[PDB]
Amino acid sequence: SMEVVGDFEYSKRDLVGHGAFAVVFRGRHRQKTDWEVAIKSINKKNLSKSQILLGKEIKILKELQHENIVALYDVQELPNSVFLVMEYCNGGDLADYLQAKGTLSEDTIRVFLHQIAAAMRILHSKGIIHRDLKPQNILLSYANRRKSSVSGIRIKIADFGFARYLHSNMMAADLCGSPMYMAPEVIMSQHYDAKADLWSIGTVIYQCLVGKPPFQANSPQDLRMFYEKNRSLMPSIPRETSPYLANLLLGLLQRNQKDRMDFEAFFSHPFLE
Amino acid sequence: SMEVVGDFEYSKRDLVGHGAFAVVFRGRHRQKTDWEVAIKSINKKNLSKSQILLGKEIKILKELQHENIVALYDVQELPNSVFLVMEYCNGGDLADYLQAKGTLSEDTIRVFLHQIAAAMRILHSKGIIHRDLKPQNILLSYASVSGIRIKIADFGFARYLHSNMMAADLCGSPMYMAPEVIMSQHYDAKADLWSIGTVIYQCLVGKPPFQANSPQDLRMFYEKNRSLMPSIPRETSPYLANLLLGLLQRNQKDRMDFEAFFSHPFLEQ
Ligand SMILES: CN1CCc2cc(Nc3ncc(C4CC4)c(NCCCNC(=O)C4CCC4)n3)ccc2C1
Ligand SMILES: CN1CCc2cc(Nc3ncc(C4CC4)c(NCCCNC(=O)C4CCC4)n3)ccc2C1
Ligand code: NA
Repeated sequence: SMEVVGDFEYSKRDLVGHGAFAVVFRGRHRQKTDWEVAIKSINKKNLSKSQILLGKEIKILKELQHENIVALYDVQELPNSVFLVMEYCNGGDLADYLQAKGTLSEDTIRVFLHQIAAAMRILHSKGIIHRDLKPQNILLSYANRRKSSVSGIRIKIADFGFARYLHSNMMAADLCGSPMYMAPEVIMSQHYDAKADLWSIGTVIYQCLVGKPPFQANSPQDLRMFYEKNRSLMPSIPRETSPYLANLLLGLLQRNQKDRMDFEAFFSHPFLE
Repeated sequence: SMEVVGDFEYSKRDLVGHGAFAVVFRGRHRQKTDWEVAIKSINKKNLSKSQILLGKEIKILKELQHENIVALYDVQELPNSVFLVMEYCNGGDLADYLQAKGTLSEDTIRVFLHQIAAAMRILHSKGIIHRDLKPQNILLSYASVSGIRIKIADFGFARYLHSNMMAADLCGSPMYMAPEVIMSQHYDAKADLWSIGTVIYQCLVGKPPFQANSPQDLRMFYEKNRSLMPSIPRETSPYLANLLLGLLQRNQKDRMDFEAFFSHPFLEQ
């Protein structure tokens, strides 16, 4: 028995991901049954009862068409739910890949990072920050399942439910009428978390190289305590790390935004050249 | 004649406010026609096509029961729309009051500000920042200053300070999130204190402390000037001057705290 979602369907057995307000299944087109898709169901009702915002995943994915970002094929709205029918990544996530491979060569890291960079370029041009990049939403796709070496891997960024537009506060002000009462830091907020994704990518590269994240703690509150109590974070970089990768990690893993590497510097960095 | 919304109704002619994706009408209960309500329609379809986020006005107003925050009586959800049926403020907004009065005495400012502070106290307890406080959404309900109750409205731009931190907790891995995302609670935490600063200033002086041609011009101004001195009349009392200077600090870190605001000697008088 299959659940039908417009022109698509899925089995409840083929769960590939979940979060607090969403589940994602492998499915397929009902007629072209070789066309595999990912079907995400978002619980709008539960979300409406929570402090966590609904977000703009549909608009953001609709606006992006890029080979390193999951495509959106269709949307079905219900009163309490919304379904997004998206590109299926047949290789799973980067966490699964690390589980199998342990740590990756620098050359593999470079190949992946080039694709991540290409995605970050389109996000940057559109003023979109993802804000939740991690191994679990950096996905692997094999266009030909026979060519399953590193060169056969295409990387695709997914799960944009936490993503935001940098210009949204300035757009709100334009629409509100008089902005003369709004706090300066609200008017100027574009310039605060603009480099959040660069830190994340830092932590992911680190984990690829070393086999754990650069900074671990018991719980989320404990890690928050750590970042708060240590204002100059030094990542522990293995001494055998190449000069350029060491340099790239040090520039990405700056606790303070203002010290962190710029996007133009990231995209130009010699590790990537 | 009348649009029906559950147990209530309104005429499209009785508009009392509007914004980018919302309109508000004066309405009434269909049986108890002397019970006036404010009925808001939010265009969710248009909103979905914009960069501007669906907020949490329903949740916030549902969860609050406080005399200085507009009550929510009902919600009617449609595919493209939602109606909120809320408390009606028969006095209009603070801007309308300033239109009649010109400027307010310090004593009147203090009476209003006590009530605004009481609203800000409950928002602060719950980790809510309104982010768009202004004379147009600080409302008056009459049943003189002693008769006047202040109510805060329009929470469509409001945010929960802890929501990023809560997302991280519900991840299980907050491990890849940027420090400034994890700790963003400490960034716009005092947005409402600035806003209240500008409102008090306008009450006292009769204009906002800082005017620009356009929103982008005001953004340019705040960017270009790293400190900002409001022009305070010399006859302003020492405590009110102090309150204004401490609220109208361009930089969050220098701005007066909530505890200092709620305990401020201007209010203790
Ligand atoms: C054990 N491994 C877990 C990850 C995974 C993902 C996939 N293929 C996949 N393809 C596409 C997508 C969606 C974005 C378009 C996808 N989504 C699940 C993984 C990414 N996380 C999320 O989407 C969040 C879960 C609530 C949103 N997953 C295939 C196998 C496996 C198995
Ligand atoms: C010139 N006029 C100014 C506005 C006004 C409001 C009211 N009484 C009133 N009572 C309650 C409410 C709140 C619960 C919905 C209300 N709302 C309009 C004023 C506040 N702005 C908004 O709510 C935004 C407009 C898009 C949301 N307005 C009465 C007369 C007048 C006179
Ligand atoms: Na309530």
